[PDB]
Amino acid sequence: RECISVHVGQAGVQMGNACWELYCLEHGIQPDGQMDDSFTTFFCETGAGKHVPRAVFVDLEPTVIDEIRNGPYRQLFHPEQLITGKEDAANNYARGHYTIGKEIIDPVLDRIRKLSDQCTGLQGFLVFHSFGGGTGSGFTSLLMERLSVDYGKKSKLEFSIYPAPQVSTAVVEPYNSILTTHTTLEHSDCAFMVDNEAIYDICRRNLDIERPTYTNLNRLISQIVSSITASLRFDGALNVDLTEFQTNLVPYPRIHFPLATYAPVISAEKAYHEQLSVAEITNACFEPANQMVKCDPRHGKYMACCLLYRGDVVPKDVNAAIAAIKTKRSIQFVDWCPTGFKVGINYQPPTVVPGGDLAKVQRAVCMLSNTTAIAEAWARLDHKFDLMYAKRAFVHWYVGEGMEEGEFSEAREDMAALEKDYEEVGI
Amino acid sequence: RECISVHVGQAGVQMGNACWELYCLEHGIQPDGQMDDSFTTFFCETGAGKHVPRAVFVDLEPTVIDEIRNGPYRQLFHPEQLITGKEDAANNYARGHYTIGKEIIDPVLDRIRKLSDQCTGLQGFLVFHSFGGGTGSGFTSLLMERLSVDYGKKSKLEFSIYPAPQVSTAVVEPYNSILTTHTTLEHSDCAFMVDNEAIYDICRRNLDIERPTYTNLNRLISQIVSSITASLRFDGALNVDLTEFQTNLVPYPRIHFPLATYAPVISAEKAYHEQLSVAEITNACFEPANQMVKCDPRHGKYMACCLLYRGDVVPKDVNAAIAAIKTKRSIQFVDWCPTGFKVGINYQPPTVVPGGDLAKVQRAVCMLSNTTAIAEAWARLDHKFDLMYAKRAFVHWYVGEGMEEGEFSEAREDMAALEKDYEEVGI
Amino acid sequence: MREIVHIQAGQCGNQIGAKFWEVISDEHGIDPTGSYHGDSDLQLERINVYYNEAAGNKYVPRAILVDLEPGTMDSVRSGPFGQIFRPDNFVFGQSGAGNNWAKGHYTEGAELVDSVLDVVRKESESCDCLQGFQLTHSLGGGTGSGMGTLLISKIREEYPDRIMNTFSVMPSPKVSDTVVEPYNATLSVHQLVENTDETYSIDNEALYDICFRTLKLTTPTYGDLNHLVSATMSGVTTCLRFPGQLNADLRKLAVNMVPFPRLHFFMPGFAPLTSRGSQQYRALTVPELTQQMFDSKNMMAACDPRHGRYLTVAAIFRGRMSMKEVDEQMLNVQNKNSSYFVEWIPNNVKTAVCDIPPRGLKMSATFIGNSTAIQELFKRISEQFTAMFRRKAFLHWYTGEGMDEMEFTEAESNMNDLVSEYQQYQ
Amino acid sequence: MREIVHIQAGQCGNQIGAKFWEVISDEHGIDPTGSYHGDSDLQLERINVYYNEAAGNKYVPRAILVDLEPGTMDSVRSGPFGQIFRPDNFVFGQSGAGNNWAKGHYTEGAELVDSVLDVVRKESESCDCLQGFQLTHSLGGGTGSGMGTLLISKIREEYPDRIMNTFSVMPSPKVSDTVVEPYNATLSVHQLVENTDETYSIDNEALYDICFRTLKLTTPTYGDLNHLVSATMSGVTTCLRFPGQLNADLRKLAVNMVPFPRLHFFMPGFAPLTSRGSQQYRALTVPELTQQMFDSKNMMAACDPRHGRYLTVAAIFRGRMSMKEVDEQMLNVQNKNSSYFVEWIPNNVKTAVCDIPPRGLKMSATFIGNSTAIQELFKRISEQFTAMFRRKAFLHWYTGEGMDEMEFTEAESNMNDLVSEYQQYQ
Ligand SMILES: Nc1nc2c(ncn2[C@@H]2O[C@H](COP(=O)(O)CP(=O)(O)OP(=O)(O)O)[C@@H](O)[C@H]2O)c(=O)[nH]1
Ligand SMILES: Nc1nc2c(ncn2[C@@H]2O[C@H](COP(=O)(O)CP(=O)(O)OP(=O)(O)O)[C@@H](O)[C@H]2O)c(=O)[nH]1
Ligand SMILES: Nc1nc2c(ncn2[C@@H]2O[C@H](COP(=O)(O)OP(=O)(O)OP(=O)(O)O)[C@@H](O)[C@H]2O)c(=O)[nH]1
Ligand SMILES: Nc1nc2c(ncn2[C@@H]2O[C@H](COP(=O)(O)OP(=O)(O)OP(=O)(O)O)[C@@H](O)[C@H]2O)c(=O)[nH]1
Repeated sequence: RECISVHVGQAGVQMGNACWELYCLEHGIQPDGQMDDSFTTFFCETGAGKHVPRAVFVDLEPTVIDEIRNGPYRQLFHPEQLITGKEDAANNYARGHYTIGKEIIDPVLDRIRKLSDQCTGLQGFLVFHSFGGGTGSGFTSLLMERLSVDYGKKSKLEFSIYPAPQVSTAVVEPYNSILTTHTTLEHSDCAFMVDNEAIYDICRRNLDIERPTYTNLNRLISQIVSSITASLRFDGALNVDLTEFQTNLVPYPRIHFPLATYAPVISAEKAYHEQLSVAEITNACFEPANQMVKCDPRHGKYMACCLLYRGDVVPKDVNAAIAAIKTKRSIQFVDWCPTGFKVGINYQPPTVVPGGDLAKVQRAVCMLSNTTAIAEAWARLDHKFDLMYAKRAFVHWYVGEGMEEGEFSEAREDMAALEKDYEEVGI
Repeated sequence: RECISVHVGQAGVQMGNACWELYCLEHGIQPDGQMDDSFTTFFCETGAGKHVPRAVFVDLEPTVIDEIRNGPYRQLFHPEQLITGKEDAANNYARGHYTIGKEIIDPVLDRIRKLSDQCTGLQGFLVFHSFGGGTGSGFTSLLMERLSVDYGKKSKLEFSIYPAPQVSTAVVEPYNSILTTHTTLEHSDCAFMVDNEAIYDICRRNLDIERPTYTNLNRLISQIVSSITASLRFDGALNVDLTEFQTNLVPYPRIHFPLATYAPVISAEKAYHEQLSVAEITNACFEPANQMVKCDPRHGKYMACCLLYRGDVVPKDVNAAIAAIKTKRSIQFVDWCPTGFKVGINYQPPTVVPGGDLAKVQRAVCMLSNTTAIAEAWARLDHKFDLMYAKRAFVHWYVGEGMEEGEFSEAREDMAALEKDYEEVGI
Repeated sequence: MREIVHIQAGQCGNQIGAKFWEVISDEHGIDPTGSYHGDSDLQLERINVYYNEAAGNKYVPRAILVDLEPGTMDSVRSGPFGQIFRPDNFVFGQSGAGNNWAKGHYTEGAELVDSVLDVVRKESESCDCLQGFQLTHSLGGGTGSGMGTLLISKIREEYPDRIMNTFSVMPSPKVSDTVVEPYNATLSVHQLVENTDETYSIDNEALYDICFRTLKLTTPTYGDLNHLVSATMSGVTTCLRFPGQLNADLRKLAVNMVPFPRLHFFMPGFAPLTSRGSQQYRALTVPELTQQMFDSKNMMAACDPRHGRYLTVAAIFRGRMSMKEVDEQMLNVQNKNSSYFVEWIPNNVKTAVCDIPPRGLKMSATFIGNSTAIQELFKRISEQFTAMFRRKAFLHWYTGEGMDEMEFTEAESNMNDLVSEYQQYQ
Repeated sequence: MREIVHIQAGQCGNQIGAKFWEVISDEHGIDPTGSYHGDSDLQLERINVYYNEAAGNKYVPRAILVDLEPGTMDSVRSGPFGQIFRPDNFVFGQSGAGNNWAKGHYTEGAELVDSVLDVVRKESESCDCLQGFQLTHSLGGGTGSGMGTLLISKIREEYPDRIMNTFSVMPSPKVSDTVVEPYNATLSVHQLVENTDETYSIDNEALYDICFRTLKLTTPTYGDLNHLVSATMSGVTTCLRFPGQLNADLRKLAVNMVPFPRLHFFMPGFAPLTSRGSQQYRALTVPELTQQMFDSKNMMAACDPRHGRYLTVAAIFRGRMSMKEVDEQMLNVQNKNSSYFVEWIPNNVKTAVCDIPPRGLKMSATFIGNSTAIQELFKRISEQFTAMFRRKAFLHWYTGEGMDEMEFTEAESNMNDLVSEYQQYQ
């Protein structure tokens, strides 16, 4: 039971340093790099009294990579794993793929081989990135293609930070997202998405943080990515492996776009005043504004939902709780999968970072769900793409890298097929 | 909960410097510009241990504006807020509106926008001015028109110093008052008025000051304007907001001219000998000679009166006191609004200036009331206007600015409509 | 087990609602922080009926404070028992209404009702079996009259079968604390007459008259008046909070006091009311409490019961006492004063007693009265409404929010209707 | 690691270029001699991106000063940070051009370009991997317009793939410091429109307008104006010089702001701009900086943005700050003022922030704006060009060097072309 990870772009390593510090404090790993089976799935054993993670941080720009080299978590990670480039992607799907991508993928390809050859219980891969920029679109789409022909059968769990309807950090992100999704449609077994304004709304109304930063955004995100793999680390009464997320959530080989939401998210003072039990968190996780994406689930229908709890939670109240969710007529499930409920449990509770914004909780849940609610989101991203594509705006840079106007039409009609697939399947 | 203020003309800033020194000493604000929620509604919080008022002093003539720049309260106010012009109005409604007004309103318009955009609890606006001169007539009538089309829904509390029947500082003030009131009739939500000889009579018989100045006149006026907003600053057993003065006092959308009176007004030596309670002040505030306008309330009828107390005053005696006022047959309430009583309370008592003419009092009240008593005042101002208008006196200056004799007739017939509206509504 | 969810509206409803949680916290032995420090085990037996259990043996009230202005929550949160309430329940707006029913019902209310309906939905799902809701507001002003009357209609749409209790304080002619009071009172009663199944007519004028005659308070404040009305809200929900020889839930008293669907406006009272300087010179057995309950100068309403006839009466009791003295005293009050009681009902008194009285008193009771003398307070506000409405005075503010002039006349058609109902049965 | 080689041309380009090395020397903690005396270790982390290491812990800037006159180097060498520059890089001629584009481009330029191309070739070989070049000149005069525009074409031939940044100050109609300014401006833009991939339209008129309104400077000199434009050059190259939560290299802002190959003339700005006598009475958090950034009287160009529509905007930030307040503020400026932003792009704002702000300020940002309102400054110089060109005035000096009359018309054909491009997308 092992799994390799990879981080790409500014979005990748920024949460990678924030997630791995949460991983190390759970297993009693000090930041200096040392203190039986729970840590073997992420951390190796380097001879005697020393460990190293089973992951790599790759990014073309060297400012973030060297920050880890000069950061506090220096001795924990490997020096050679901190891979760095020499030329930036600059919001270009092509520049991080063809010109600059080719002269750096070869150190990246062979490293995953030797990193897997020493391993024996490799379940799959999970990549953290963001299609809202340049590095997370081109280079991420290239590495998954080259290992898919090599491995193929192993799973791939993508984690992208998508743009909001109206809030946006960049301006060319429709071109970056529409191009990279053309390759992601066929090789990605599953891809959990998160919106940038939605996570701000989580800490605004619930955690009452009026002025957070991206560091705080990565803490609760680290709870999500650590909770989905928490069953593999510690013992649980109903164990769920990494391949459970592939069969139980992907109804069709092209429709592989779940959602994500987490609860409870309570402040320190509110934690003592607010009760924590399975009932309120179950009603809170299905709440639409509590989701990590600005899409109305009432407009669509849930194909399937994968529940996974943590902490001391008996299997009685979790079954009685979802039985009440089945009786709620405000939501609506699709007729193609009525029994779309998958519940899991892990005895090890949610951890807490020293000085972190999240408060201690005796139990939590991480709810993943597929639906046609993002069908309008893909229609929204495609609609704004037609405005700039009609004017042929921002095209001279992509063709200035080596591409042409041909595949721009291939990405448009591919989304057109994807849009109607959500409409016809949701009947 | 915030509110922006603006001062216009010689009358405006002369009381503005006198009122804001009363505001700062209540909240422990030293004049140098520094010492949790009580001061947020007038004073901001600039970084760390520094505040600035939410107000602006605008005036065309630079003699009064630069006196604040060279005055003792220099470090308290913003240097940029002290707006100044280059050419005087000279008792001309037109000169401060069309020729000189247009080249100065544009710095004034955009300043209120950014001053409101940074704010979030903006209740409304209140302007201090005087139609008895030139600057307070034209420029004040212009700025209220330009923000009314922008905002509109927010309240507007005007504070003008009208002339007396026989005492008068100027000679052209009927033309100045009759022209600016044509614009005030449609856009002003409420306008409290004060007479210049009446306030002299307040300090003559009660405060026994035989030789006061305009500085002393602004102190007791500062108690009036500070007491109406005192409920918003400090806590009170029955809170009243700024919009209470719009709904409870304006019976019709054109009749928006209340009165104002304040009590107790006792000297230092008389304060120790004269008992202070709710009974004597309630009988004193409705006393006709104790009003701030030379208009007999016995001739008219009270449409509605808004009581608002301060200091340690229980709500029993205030209800028993007004019950005795209802039994008094010397006064006469109109049948269109019998229950025209609105009482309020604030725990924080009336303050006292060091060395000021007003003495310390444990309780006070600020009584605002509408009535048809000023119907003869508008008839008096209109009657004297007909004497000079018949001879076409002082007309060559107004038409010498750009206007004509046309709107002079529009202002006359507007008062003719306003006069009969008070007569028919008072039946 | 018949959980009741509290709800507040307006400044007064938050004040008396705050005092309601304070007085019941003392008899239950609840700390201001939230922990338990009582003595009797029965206090935890029915603590869930209003409060929610929490970790560390802490109990949090199931209250929702709603006020369009933010300053009211600052005063309640900074009170003696301000910290015990949940921080998330403090929902509120920014720009107040300023005594305008149209603002709190149409424009300023529509933006906030979406934020409170999901909160009470969360609280209603937390309890095992909800009985009903009880609300505190005031007919005067715009917040309590506008926000309260609006969500009462929405709660009826969401919970049409549950009990809908309301503690609504009405204006008075002599004590007039608002110029626009009869319009707000006339517009509010159109919703209270049809939606809610129970209503308690409280008067501010009588709350001053009651303090002079028996309490002898020289300097009464609003907090002293809140003590009288807060104790009345505790008496109505005693039998489900502590055991008793004869239980009377909120539904058990509603069926007896509401003989018709629209006739549900009660008239409250409380006893023993006695000053501290004359406590030694009075007894505390049952007959002195009975004559004090039915006395005209005991209730907190300005209605003259001698000018009419009681439809039905309910006198909830508290504390260990003898049943013969209780039952026999209620016989003579209706027999000796048969003229002041309707002959078309054989018995106008509803009896019920509890074993656990309030702290500091050994025998006490709370009065609930539906009488035909309530109409005299409704016609005078109707006369003040019709006097101001006939010239269309103080209506231009209400039409700015999009309110129609006929809706004032539709409320006027309801105003003269309810007073005529009590005249039918007189 | 993406080294940038500095290059200067003209008198103004050497002055603002000299100020550029001065202001960044303070935040990096570089002495005037060349040694390090800073405090933070991150200053040495990316010191090589503009400077070259040397013995004794000395750092020499990677600058090349080019000016046809010798007196310009004497003033720069005798400055506060004049000795830190390399003496070998001080290449220069003897006989000035005297405001003649033909001299510095054909006759006096041909003899010096061989002496500068080998120097910058040596500097390009010293770094590990160069990103691009940034140049400072002025459209007026002959040196900065002639020498700068010439080697821009040669550097494009030698480095066609690298980024070619340019900070070019243009003339203005009211402030005219040269009689032959529109001819030099018309001839210079023919090279800037085709060769370089980025361009910053700076105006001297707005640099006088910006200092009166917010700085309140009573006696502003050129050194004060250089402080504003030098700070803008530091903001664009912040994320590669110090780490940040969201990095934006010179290429990362170019791809977002240059939607078409010829549309690359930006419009710079800087904030916070506040006088010393009013620093205490102003805040420094994010919302006051946002409204000041998009203010019309904040940028150092004379263009009215209200008379047009922004193509794209980029606001690089500096210093630790919250991301919610940053992201939410950029939503309302484009939503509340959607008329002044093109509808055929969904989002016209590019965001980026750094953690290491300038010394003396805790939060700051630099504005980069491409808008259709830039054409109003291009047609007026074109009108001054066409007004003077139609009578063939002031051309006999240019034809003496062998310049053809049709090249002025070829430049005129480009002049009305670029203004028509912005008119297309308006
Ligand atoms: N017995 C008590 N009566 C009170 C108290 N406070 C106010 N009142 C009475 O209730 C009347 C109106 O109730 P409110 O004070 O709540 C006015 P409300 O908050 O609903 O509207 P706004 O304050 O304008 O937003 C008021 O005029 C008083 O007669 C109190 O603390 N105790
Ligand atoms: N903001 C600043 N602008 C300057 C400064 N010096 C000059 N200028 C402006 O730039 C205009 C032209 O730039 P230059 O002074 O460099 C003329 P140049 O040296 O390129 O040619 P020659 O001196 O004739 O060899 C000039 O007319 C000024 O308006 C300065 O120090 N700061
Ligand atoms: N929620 C969240 N989003 C982030 C975070 N860091 C980066 N992002 C997003 O990532 C997007 C761009 O991703 P990248 O491709 O990695 O950007 P980059 O690496 O700087 O690419 P270059 O500009 O070419 O250097 C931005 O638009 C951000 O919204 C983070 O910490 N939290
Ligand atoms: N009660 C009172 N009235 C004042 C005071 N100061 C000025 N006034 C009145 O204001 C009137 C004129 O107002 P303004 O328009 O401001 O006069 P101005 O600004 O000097 O106008 P110009 O003569 O054109 O400069 C005078 O007739 C005074 O009676 C004051 O301090 N107290």
